[PDB]
Amino acid sequence: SFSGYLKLTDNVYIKNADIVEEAKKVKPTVVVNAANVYLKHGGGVAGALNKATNNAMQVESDDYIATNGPLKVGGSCVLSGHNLAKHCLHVVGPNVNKGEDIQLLKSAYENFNQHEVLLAPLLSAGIFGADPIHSLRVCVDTVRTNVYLAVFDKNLYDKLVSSFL
Repeated sequence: SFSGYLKLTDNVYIKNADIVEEAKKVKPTVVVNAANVYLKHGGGVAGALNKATNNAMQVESDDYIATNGPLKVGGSCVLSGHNLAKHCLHVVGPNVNKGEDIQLLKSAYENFNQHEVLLAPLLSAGIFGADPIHSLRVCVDTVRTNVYLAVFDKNLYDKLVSSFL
């Protein structure tokens, strides 16, 4: 079970943690991946989660794309959690570095409402280029299910907690 989280709201929790290490410890029902529409898990959270699965996530993802085509920005799919979780919910937040509409971040977080409890990163943060303070705000204002946020960077975690309205 989840430990060491700071409660932000009734249903949103946050911890300064490596989401791969959190997933290996907790073995949650759902771990969220910060996916792109192609499910190409090259870097950021996706690269790290995929490497922890010994590339099994990428092999499964390539088969999913071959069958279904790319996801939509703001969309998601449920695939195996491999050795990390029961399921991985691959969610595509807008990538500001690709000029994608930041308004799609709320649609991306709405996918979390289909799961009672999730371990997740802040969508569109990191290499996706959005402001993580804004991502946390959209998360708290959109997700109604229990979301345990893992923030890798200690300095960012401190800034997120200290600026939380």
